[PDB]
Amino acid sequence: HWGYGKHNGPEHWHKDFPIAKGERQSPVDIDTHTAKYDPSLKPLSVSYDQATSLRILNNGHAFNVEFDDSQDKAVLKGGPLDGTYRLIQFDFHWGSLDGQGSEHTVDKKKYAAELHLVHWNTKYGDFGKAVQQPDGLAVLGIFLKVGSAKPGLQKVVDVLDSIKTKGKSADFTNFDPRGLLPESLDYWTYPGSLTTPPLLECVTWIVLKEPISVSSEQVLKFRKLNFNGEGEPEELMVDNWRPAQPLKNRQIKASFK
Ligand SMILES: [Zn+2]
Repeated sequence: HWGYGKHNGPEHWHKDFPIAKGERQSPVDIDTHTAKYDPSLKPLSVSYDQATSLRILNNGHAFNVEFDDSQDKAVLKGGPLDGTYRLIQFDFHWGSLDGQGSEHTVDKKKYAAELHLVHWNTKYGDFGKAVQQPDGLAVLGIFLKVGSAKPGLQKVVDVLDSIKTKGKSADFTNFDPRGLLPESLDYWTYPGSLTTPPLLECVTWIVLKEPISVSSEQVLKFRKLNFNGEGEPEELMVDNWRPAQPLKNRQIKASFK
């Protein structure tokens, strides 16, 4: 099955998922000089006050924090979006070394990691119907750099010891994802895909310009997770990023002058 190694990683994925070589694949390099300010962008609204997390899972690729999305709670709207999109999960991608780890890049610069807050368009009723639609998802992407600690990340870091291997999961309630957001909501936006198989082309990407800082100790704990399941040879969970894909016929729009 797919992964991030030599024989099953991103260069192989097109075999089982031919959309890998599609017209609106993610991530991409954000050329900041080529991105155009768009004054028609409405203000971005991130309303996470009533977010309710359910659990955290190691899926053998990364860890997912999954939210109860049964009520109208944790909504992203505005900016490039029409209508309302509801938070269902967040996930990270990171490196073996601080010099790499992010999926999107900014003028070719790789950040130490990247966080994705995944939301579905409530016009489509649930996540599974939404991913069948070209406007079904909005992913808020946030870069992480190594420096000062992020206090609001520490609850995630501490729970990782309990989900070390593939297939392990834990309850994970009352996690507030507002504690993972930088000060500025300045962003770039473009139409793209999920960055893991099945690579579906359903996503409006909204990538924040301002990174959050996390400490070296916090990201070292991410690197202690395992790809393998319990009782197979230990392969550390690192470098679970897909590299930048061709931009094709797309334009990246900036929300800021
Ligand atoms: Zn992701």
